[PDB]
Amino acid sequence: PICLVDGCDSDFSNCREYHKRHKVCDVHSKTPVVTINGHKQRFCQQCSRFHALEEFDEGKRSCR
Amino acid sequence: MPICLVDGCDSDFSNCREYHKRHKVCDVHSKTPVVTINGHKQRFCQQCSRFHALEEFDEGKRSCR
Amino acid sequence: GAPHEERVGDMRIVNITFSDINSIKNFQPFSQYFDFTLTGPRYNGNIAQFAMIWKIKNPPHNLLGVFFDNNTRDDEDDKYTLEELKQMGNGAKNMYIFWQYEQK
Amino acid sequence: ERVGDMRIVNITFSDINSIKNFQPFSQYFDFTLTGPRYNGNIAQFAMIWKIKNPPHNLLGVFFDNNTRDDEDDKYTLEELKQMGNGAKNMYIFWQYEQK
Ligand SMILES: [Zn+2]
Ligand SMILES: [Zn+2]
Ligand SMILES: [Zn+2]
Ligand SMILES: [Zn+2]
Repeated sequence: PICLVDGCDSDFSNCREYHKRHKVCDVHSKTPVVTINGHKQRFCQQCSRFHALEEFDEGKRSCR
Repeated sequence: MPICLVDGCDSDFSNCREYHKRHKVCDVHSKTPVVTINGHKQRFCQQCSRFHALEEFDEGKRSCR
Repeated sequence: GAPHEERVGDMRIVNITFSDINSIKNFQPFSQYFDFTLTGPRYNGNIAQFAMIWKIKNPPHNLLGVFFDNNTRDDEDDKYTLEELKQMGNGAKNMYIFWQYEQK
Repeated sequence: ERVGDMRIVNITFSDINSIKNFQPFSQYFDFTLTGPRYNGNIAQFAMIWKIKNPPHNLLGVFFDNNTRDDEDDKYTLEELKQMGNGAKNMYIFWQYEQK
């Protein structure tokens, strides 16, 4: 439906059900740093959920 | 209707499959080298799943030439 | 055929997998050769409706049947294993082997 | 058949609709997508990444564990066989044909 990222300007026209179901657009699913409610997060590839940026080491796509 | 065309065959089709019912031959007579249908000598051709006269088969063959 | 498919001479071996035997009842054009009243996987000695009736010997537990698409072969219960049947196409160009899916 | 500790499992189906009764595969497929896809992770509808230059009758690729680079039209089927990244099984789904 919508992306949880602050002020995200994405229509889910060019996104797959995977993205829609996990509330993240295609761009922000890989963006290394995004903000949700003002807090730095990253969309974990392993979990398919956002976590606080502190749960990741440097550039890792997935949490530690 | 399970039937065997072979003269005198009173098979109950106990050992027979749908294949045998559909082709009007019991399991025994589907393989017998020589059977009689209405007094005529025949063999149940494996390739065709039909009876033919014996002259359509070569020496001891399950299927017509 | 697919890149991984085994061949014996000129006969392609096609392994098709199903959720269970009842899915094959809807699989045209092969369902017409099965005999769904029978227990244990069968192979066909010839081409005809319901022709898959001969009991495969010592079959793998998830094997559901074997269909040769042409020609004839010896037609007996509990005589030939699956591996031996792969040598008995006798001119068939495709040997379809039907399997029940299983995880391990 | 095997790359490292990963088994390559080719599975051939009667039709694509049949996959819907296969678990665990059905939850990872997205039947609205055109062209065979692979998953970069484990999640509902995760098989979304377009396999590059796919062979005739390939329906999809499912890696049963771990994560991998996740991009459209970048990796061929042969390249994906090197990308298990710890998965124990790579399932390759095919549409049967009569030759
Ligand atoms: Zn977004
Ligand atoms: Zn995570
Ligand atoms: Zn009889
Ligand atoms: Zn004949």
